[PDB]
Amino acid sequence: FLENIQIPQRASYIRVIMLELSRIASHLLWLGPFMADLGAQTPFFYIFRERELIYDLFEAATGMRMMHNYFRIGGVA
Amino acid sequence: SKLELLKEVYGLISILPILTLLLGITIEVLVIVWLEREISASIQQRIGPE
Repeated sequence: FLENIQIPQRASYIRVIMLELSRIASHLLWLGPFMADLGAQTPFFYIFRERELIYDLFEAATGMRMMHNYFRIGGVA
Repeated sequence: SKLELLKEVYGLISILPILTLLLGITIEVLVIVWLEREISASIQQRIGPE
């Protein structure tokens, strides 16, 4: 974004999908543990069962489990 | 004669039923911990202590 290697708007929308899924990746990994801190004793494993699908997504997208190396320089991986 | 005590040496008490209660309560402790570790962590989870 600094040296202006023009990122297409389609790849930009792909990155938007990424970012708005990471919003979920944060919402779960807070609320679940937040439920396990506030007093909600049972739903701990519940939110992990919900999150299981994001694991398959991050795996099949670019990387092993955290989707590592989904951002190259001239676009994405 | 009856110098100190004829029938009162040690033969008036039996410790069988007390030990049966001990065995029963220990077995029931096993049952209840099995109940816990197999129902609490298995409502929406995997099986307990397999």
